[PDB]
Amino acid sequence: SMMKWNRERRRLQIEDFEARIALMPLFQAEKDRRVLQMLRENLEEEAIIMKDVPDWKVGESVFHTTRWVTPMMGELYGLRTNEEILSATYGFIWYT
Amino acid sequence: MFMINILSLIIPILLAVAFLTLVERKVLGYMQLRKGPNVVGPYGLLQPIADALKLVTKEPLRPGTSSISMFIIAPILGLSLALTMWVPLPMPYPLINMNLGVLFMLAMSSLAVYSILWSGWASNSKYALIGALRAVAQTISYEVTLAIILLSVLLMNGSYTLSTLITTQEHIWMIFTSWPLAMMWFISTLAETNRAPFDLTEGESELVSGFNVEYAAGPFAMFFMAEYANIIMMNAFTAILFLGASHDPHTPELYTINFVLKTLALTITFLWIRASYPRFRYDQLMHLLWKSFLPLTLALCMWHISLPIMTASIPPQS
Amino acid sequence: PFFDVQKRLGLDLDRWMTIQSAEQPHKIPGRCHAFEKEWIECAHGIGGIRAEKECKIEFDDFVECLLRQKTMKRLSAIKRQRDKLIKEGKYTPPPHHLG
Amino acid sequence: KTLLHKYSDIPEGTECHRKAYASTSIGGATGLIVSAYSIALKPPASFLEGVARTGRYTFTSAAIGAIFGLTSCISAQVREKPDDPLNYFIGGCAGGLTLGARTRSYGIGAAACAYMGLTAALVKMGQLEGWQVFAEPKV
Amino acid sequence: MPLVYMNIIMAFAIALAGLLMYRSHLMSSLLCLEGMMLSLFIMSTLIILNTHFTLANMMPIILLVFAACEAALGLSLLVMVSNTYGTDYVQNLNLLQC
Amino acid sequence: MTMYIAFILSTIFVIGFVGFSSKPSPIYGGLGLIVSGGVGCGIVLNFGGSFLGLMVFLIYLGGMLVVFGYTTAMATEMYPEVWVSNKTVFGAFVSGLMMEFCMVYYALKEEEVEIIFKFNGLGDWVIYDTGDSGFFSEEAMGIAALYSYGTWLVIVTGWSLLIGVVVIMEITRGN
Amino acid sequence: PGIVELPTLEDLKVQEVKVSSSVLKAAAHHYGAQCDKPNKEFMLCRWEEKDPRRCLEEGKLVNQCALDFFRQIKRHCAEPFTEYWTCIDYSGLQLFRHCRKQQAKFDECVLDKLGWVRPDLGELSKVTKVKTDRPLPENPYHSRARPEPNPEAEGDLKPAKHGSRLFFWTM
Amino acid sequence: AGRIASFLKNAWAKEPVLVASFAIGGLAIILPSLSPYTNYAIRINRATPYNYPVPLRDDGNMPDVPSHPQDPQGPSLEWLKNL
Amino acid sequence: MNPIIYTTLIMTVMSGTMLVMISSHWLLIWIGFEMNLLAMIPVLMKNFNPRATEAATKYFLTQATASMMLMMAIIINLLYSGQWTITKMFNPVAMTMMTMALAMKLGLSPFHFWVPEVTQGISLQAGLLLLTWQKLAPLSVLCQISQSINPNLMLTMAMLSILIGGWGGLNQTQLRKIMAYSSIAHMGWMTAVLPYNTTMTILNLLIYITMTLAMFMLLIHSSATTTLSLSHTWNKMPVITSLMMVTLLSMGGLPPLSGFMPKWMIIQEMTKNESIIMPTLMAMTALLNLYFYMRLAYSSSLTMFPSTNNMKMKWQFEHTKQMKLLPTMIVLSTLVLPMTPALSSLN
Amino acid sequence: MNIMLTLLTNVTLASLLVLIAFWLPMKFFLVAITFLLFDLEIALLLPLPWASQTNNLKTMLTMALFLLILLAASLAYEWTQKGLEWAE
Ligand SMILES: CCCCCCCCCCCCCCCCCC(=O)OC[C@H](COP(=O)([O-])OCC[N+](C)(C)C)OC(=O)CCCCCCCCCCCCCCCCC
Ligand SMILES: CCCCCCCCCCCCCCCCCC(=O)OC[C@H](COP(=O)(O)OCCN)OC(=O)CCCCCCCCCCCCCCCCC
Ligand SMILES: CCCCCCCCCCCCCCCCCC(=O)OC[C@H](COP(=O)(O)OCCN)OC(=O)CCCCCCCCCCCCCCCCC
Repeated sequence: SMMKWNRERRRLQIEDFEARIALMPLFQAEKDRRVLQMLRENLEEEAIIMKDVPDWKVGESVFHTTRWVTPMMGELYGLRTNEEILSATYGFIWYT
Repeated sequence: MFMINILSLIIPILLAVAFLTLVERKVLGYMQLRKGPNVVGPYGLLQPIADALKLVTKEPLRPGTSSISMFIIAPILGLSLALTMWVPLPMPYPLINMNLGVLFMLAMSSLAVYSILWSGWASNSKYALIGALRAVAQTISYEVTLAIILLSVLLMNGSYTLSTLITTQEHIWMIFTSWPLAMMWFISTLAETNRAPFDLTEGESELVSGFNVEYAAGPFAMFFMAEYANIIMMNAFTAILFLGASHDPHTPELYTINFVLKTLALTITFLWIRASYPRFRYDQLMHLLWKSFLPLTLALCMWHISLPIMTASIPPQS
Repeated sequence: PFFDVQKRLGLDLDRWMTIQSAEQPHKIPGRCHAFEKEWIECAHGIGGIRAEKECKIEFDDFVECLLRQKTMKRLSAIKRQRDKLIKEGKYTPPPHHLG
Repeated sequence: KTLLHKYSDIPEGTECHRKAYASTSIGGATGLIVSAYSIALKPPASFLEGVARTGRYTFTSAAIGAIFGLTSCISAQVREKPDDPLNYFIGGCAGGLTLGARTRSYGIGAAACAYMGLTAALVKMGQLEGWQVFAEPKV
Repeated sequence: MPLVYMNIIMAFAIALAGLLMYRSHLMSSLLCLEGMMLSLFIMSTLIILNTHFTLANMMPIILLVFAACEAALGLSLLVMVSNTYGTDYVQNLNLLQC
Repeated sequence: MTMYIAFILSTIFVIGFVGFSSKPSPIYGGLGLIVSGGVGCGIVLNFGGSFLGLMVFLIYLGGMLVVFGYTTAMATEMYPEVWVSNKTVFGAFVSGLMMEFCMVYYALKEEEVEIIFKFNGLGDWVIYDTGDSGFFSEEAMGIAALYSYGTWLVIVTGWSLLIGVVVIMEITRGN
Repeated sequence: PGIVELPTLEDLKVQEVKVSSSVLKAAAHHYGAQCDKPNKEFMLCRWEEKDPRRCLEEGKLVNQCALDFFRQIKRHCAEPFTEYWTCIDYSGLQLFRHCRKQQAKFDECVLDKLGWVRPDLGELSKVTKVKTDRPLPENPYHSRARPEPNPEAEGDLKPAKHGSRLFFWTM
Repeated sequence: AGRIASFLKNAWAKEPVLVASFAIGGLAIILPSLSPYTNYAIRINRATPYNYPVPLRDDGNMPDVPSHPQDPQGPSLEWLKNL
Repeated sequence: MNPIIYTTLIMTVMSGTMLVMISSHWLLIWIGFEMNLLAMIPVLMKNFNPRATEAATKYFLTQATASMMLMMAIIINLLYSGQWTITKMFNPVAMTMMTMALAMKLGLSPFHFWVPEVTQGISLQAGLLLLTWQKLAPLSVLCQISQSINPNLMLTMAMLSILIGGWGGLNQTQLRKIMAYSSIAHMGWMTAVLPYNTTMTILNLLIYITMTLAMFMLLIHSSATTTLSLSHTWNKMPVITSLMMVTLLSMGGLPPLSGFMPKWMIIQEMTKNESIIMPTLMAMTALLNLYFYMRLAYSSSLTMFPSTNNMKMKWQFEHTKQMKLLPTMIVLSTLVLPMTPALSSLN
Repeated sequence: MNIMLTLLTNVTLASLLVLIAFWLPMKFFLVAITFLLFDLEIALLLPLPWASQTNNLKTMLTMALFLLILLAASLAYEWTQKGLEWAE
């Protein structure tokens, strides 16, 4: 009985996962715009705050390569408020 | 409203644990041709209140040769984990949905031996030192079989997510698949519970007091609740592991009714064994596991890992 | 190794784990897989002396990736200047920083 | 090697006060090292005895450096020759006399001048020609 | 290098200092020996968990399984010297003078 | 407050290390490390190491240290000590926390601590990385590779632990 | 080290889907099996280009194509769709095994009004030969030049001239 | 064989415990090889997808990979459906 | 110790050390070190005497922390580099941690303090394993990471090794103690050129192992542990004492004996690297090794110390041990100097 | 958030329950070491449930029994050579 039920549950998993794979293309685009909207906000603020600092040009690279790098969250969400920082870093780890 | 939910989980068990002393002595008496407490209130229903209002007014006497820091902390963490055990229990919807609840549950179960350790040491008595010595060693020695039994059991279930237990156990009880593990699991608790024949932790008639030591009044109270709330816990842990139930999403009431009855039945069986059987001996206490339980548990675990691959019945948990 | 028995026998003993750009369970990338690919591919068949000076740009970008250090210096001074410019009351944070 | 740079940076035959104070620091620094080891391998009595042992070891080492730096530098000024290896010998071994002074032994003081002066002369040769004791791996 | 990394290595450093600062009890040194492998475990885990070195999660457990194995022999070593000297005091652990 | 949970856990880790490494009575020294093991889990858990942190709670913290508490029972000094019993242990405890306290002060002011290594005193949350883990639980599937990718590590773990039992009973054999 | 030029805020205004998870996952398979054309090459862009910034043009199309699929249901059996996705959310796992009857109702409606068949098991999990117009990047990682390897050792071995040559040893 | 069968029954009399576990380990270690389903288990394990099946650029002459998820071309796990 | 268990336990040390030289992963290097440590403790406790327990306790307490310190620089190097491959260390303080950790597993610097007593406490055969087989595993790591070690730190620790090792041997009585101090002096000799050239470190290893293993486990044949006890052996087996002097003179390194093999080749390499004060002082303190080497030969064969009447009993009997591989081992440790070009083979 | 909050409130109630009731009124070592070794070996096969979902379970299969065999083997040695039988 357990063997038959377990095989049915495996078929349930691939049924559940198949939905996720169809869902992922929309989420990838949503996160892509969300993350790049925020970095656009980040250096947009950077121009206003940092102009008196003598050679702090806005949006200086840190990596010598010109290839895109997964942005560190410390600058994505970092300039934001304290609350959304807390709900993001230890958000999945803490939600229970 | 999280704080009320925690209180709604802490209040009932304390009210249960005090009120479980009533049925324990009374059910014991009824399998001893007695009536149990029945003169204080309707059918004795007030004794739980009496003892809960007596060990809290008895003056606690600290031992002369003792450090009161250990003499106080040892009772506290003896009970505090027993209430924390109920945090990840999947009563329809568990309070905390720890994806590794079972390991978390075993972690605090291992923390219980520490309350055995300093409590025996701090009192600094010949009974206290030896009483601790046998008690903690027995509990840790039977924890290794506890770890293996789960490893065999949830291997068919999936990961250690206690919420998944209802999903896998949905057509037959898991005991019907691993009943040799069931007796392995149920009896192995009887020592960690400090319950029946594995009673050498305290030794009623020959060691006066063991795990609890002489800790009286205050320290006694939550030491009494320490391995009393725990009894309701690993009664419930077995009642969710093997003797599962059904869970309708639109009616979680049925799951609770089935869960409480099976847990209550297991608690009565604990009391059933409490006085019916004689008491083991510590040499035999270790003889039983390391020479009979451990070799048999190892093979059964070996059977329970191969079997899902024998029939392609590996779980979809991940 | 002192006696590289792995190369002679051809059996993989610990090379699978040596770097995080090798095969990983279910193709999970390391946090710095991109830079590992660049540094490793830069420095192969070059030796342990030439590569440390020649393939330095790859290492510097990579050595920043693991423990991101220079970019917090970027972030720390962002926080310092922002705090100073709000303590005396000149720069007003936009509403998008809040709800 | 901040202390070593502190000494060697001062040109020979000038700024004798700085050279002496640098000499005391180097002599002082090695005083702590030997005394800390002595307290470790051999457990002293109560702390006042321990610092008494520490004070003696530091005092001699500082004193040996102090007089050596003074005489090694003024000799270049007085003799108007800083390059000569003898400019370190005449003070390098006087430290041995200082060691004999604090230990009260003519034999150990004289023998230390025989050895320390030679080594102090050798150090001057090391800086002159380009000798290296911990040479980097070249071949 | 963030602060959370610092507090662990510094805890290792103070653990290292106390290990080799034997007081008159071998058990305490064995306890202070216990510090680093936990500090090593913690320090290793933050590095590996942060950088998503999936296969490297091996080593934290691999660190613990054998670094506790000396403690298995060390405790028996401690009870061995306490079966002939009757004491874990380290001042009597100097019979090898000559 | 909540934003400093990894920082607050890390400093409790240090004070727990200072207390037990200062060598009080061994049974008390175990407690000083037990809480350090307790707060050590929070750092691992907060970083996604749910299994590894919880694993440390079962073994070691709830495991081997029980034997340490066991060992200090029969093989104990006749007068177990306390930080009040001796003066040096009291001084060591104060020195460790003062050194820690002077250090966090340096970290909070300029975040440019250079001692030994070059540290940054910014918030603990920055080092995290952004990105979904899909359905595989990264850590959970990392150590599950013990039997798919472990290979050599498996036999050496088995052998050494097996050799862990030939050594033990041999040395405590009583000639 | 240079400029981190990134797209302005102008192009980051797409008609974002305003639905929730349950309604997203209620359709899922039908949406995946009817809007694969903008999903595949956009995801292929995500992998080949290895940079979010270069796939903004395909990023908006997939969201836009979602709307055409979504409002197509509204002109059709959306009432059975509402009953479905309002029964999925009630389960905490968002699992289909407890909403089989509404699974049928959505399927039977969409079967004839539109014709979107139910994707069989494993059909979505399939590598596809998506047609694309963009050329593959010459170096997706923007890798720089490669150091020239040291010259290769060659030449037939010759006996060591005058033997060992170590001190006085000969032969 | 007579003494060996006697010894095995000799074991079962003075102890029933470790003989049972030795039997359990004995079977559990040997059936894995004598199995018509362990091949299915690895096939089932690999069948479940955790990552997106990254599409490949269509350069023509791709025989087996499909263009639509509902195209018949490609691997089918129908063997699991009746399983 | 049951011979089957004793054979297995030595095999684990055989396996543990072999694992280090065949591992390409930093963890696996630390992996075998812990197994090797885990297996020697019962071997040292062969007689279960209180002195043996003292030696085992000292060895464990000085080696377990070194393995713990070993792991410390591994993660720090991992922290700053992210690779576990056995290569150069890309962070300075890690390797500064590394060299001290590896050395104190061995003992050259003040770290060396455990070597004298631990050798004395354990049995003579047990002393052999600690002193002729435990010096390969740490040297295996140092050979692999020799590219970038700080020359200042390594040479200073090598200086202190030969200087402290030779100096303490002069005032030693128990032949086990002279063995430890002789080993400490020679370990600095072999590791001094380690930053410069690795081939002549392994040269010293094979050369030192052969003479040390031969003259240790020949001393087992004499069944003596003190200078007076070794002195008596001239009457019983004068050939043993005569062979004892040959390896003792080889031990010092007097040409044409093969014990001058390392000392010659080391001075050649350090001179090639313009380091010339370093060898001369290195050669000078080697005279200290010869002095107690010569003193032991004085009491062994070069003179005749008084014997005992009861020792006439031993003349009627004979040894039972088959001195496995002993006779050939003196030959290739005192006469192999003309085979000097064999250095290139080790490369 | 909820995890340590639950721990905090549980500690407060337990601590109060005593305060309201305080102010108002070789063999043993040998088995323990064997426990530590077996308990430590137990940590090896704990991640087994996730390990049963790999794509090469054959290598997972045989090596998992290898740990269990060695637990059986280590028990066997500690069994026969007196060992687990307690000293007298
Ligand atoms: C293909 C098939 C695969 C699986 C097949 C598995 C084998 C067949 C089934 C075998 C039996 C089941 C497993 C073994 C169980 C017994 C283990 C054992 O050691 O037994 C002998 C042991 C006694 O063994 P012993 O001590 O006489 O001999 C052992 C060997 N020597 C002597 C060397 C040590 O039985 C017990 O210990 C009895 C229990 C003692 C504790 C007191 C409480 C008992 C309460 C009983 C009533 C309640 C039961 C509740 C059950 C659970 C409910 C949820
Ligand atoms: C050009 C730059 C430098 C300029 C300044 C010159 C150099 C620094 C000053 C001189 C340093 C070397 C001379 C020795 C200094 C230490 C002397 C010392 O410690 O004396 C105390 C004591 C002697 O007496 P003791 O052996 O204890 O016996 C009697 C006990 N009641 O001895 C002891 O307690 C210790 C044991 C004896 C001495 C051991 C060796 C100590 C010196 C090591 C080398 C130092 C080299 C310094 C210079 C080069 C490096 C910078
Ligand atoms: C490089 C520098 C020098 C190095 C070597 C220095 C060696 C001596 C150094 C001084 C030693 C201490 C003082 C003397 C100690 C004497 C030790 C001893 O045991 O003496 C007594 C002993 C008695 O002799 P016995 O053992 O009975 O054996 C007799 C021969 N069968 O005597 C013996 O045991 C001695 C046995 C000698 C055996 C000689 C065998 C000769 C073989 C000749 C083969 C010829 C082949 C010719 C081939 C021709 C064609 C090519």
